[PDB]
Amino acid sequence: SPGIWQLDCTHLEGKVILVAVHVASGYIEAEVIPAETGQETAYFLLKLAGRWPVKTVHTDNGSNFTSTTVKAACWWAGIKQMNKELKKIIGQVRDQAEHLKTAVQMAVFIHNKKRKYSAGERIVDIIATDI
Amino acid sequence: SPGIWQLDCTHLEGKVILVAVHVASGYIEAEVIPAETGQETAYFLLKLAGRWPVKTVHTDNGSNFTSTTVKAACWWAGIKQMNKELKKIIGQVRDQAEHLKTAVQMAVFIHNKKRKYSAGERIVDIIATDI
Ligand SMILES: Cc1ccc(C2CC2)c(-c2ccc3c(c2)CCCO3)c1[C@H](OC(C)(C)C)C(=O)O
Ligand SMILES: Cc1ccc(C2CC2)c(-c2ccc3c(c2)CCCO3)c1[C@H](OC(C)(C)C)C(=O)O
Ligand SMILES: [Mg+2]
Ligand SMILES: [Mg+2]
Repeated sequence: SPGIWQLDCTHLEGKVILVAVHVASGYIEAEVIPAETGQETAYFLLKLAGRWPVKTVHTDNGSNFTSTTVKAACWWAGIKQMNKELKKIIGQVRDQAEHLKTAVQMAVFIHNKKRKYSAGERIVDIIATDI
Repeated sequence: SPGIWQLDCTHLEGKVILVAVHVASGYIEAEVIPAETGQETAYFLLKLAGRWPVKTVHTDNGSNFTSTTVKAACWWAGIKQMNKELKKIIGQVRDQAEHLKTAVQMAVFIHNKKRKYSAGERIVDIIATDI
């Protein structure tokens, strides 16, 4: 279903990478955050929900979503309730950039543009077809 | 044309808001940054280019794009070279959030979802039709 996203954090070089996957397409958005806090998750959810029609979010660590701030973001935005493949690409490009966050965005770019159509093409088509 | 984006910064409460507009659709993405630096622009461009097929970027301040770092981001990602309407929405929601960045993302959400189809629906349809 086109409104379903998966959200998890993974750890690399002492930092935290927030990873959202549009399950139907494999399309990813990621951000490096200082550490795993409800406030960072909430803010990320608000950002994500303004870009895509986010209906439901799943996670592999349900305690991620217990904070008052996360609950508020989901309430306002109308939301109801690959780490290895992305880490692979990050490793392939890591030497080309100083900052981990730079390498993360290169890896998201490479993943979303890779033809199996690409994840970036699939999400756009899935969402348009739903309209 | 579906690959064209506009990128500018605007100022509010002593902070800097980076605003990207998909010109064909009116769809917006925004981020609050500390101040206007080439590095922040470069990083934003890398993020944007992994989400959408960004072909060309325009700006109203051409000196925005002179830094070595911006040029590198455009090179790697294959890129070649409303402030009032968004400030209006930010003012309408500003009291509901502590942080300006939170109010900015609420305003992006409201803008992209507003039916004139919405900007969010238009960009997804324009991009899918181009495929
Ligand atoms: C810190 C820094 C300094 C200089 C550059 C470019 C040669 C000028 C880049 C950079 C700029 C763009 C770029 C890549 C690297 C690698 C390929 C993708 O595009 C970065 C970069 O940090 C940001 C925050 C992005 C400026 C990094 O972490 O090394
Ligand atoms: C700093 C802070 C504290 C508490 C909350 C929620 C009641 C718990 C929110 C919040 C959380 C979600 C939310 C809105 C506000 C307003 C409507 C949209 O959704 C924020 C918030 O900061 C972030 C970084 C987002 C946590 C802010 O700037 O006030
Ligand atoms: Mg997690
Ligand atoms: Mg500007």
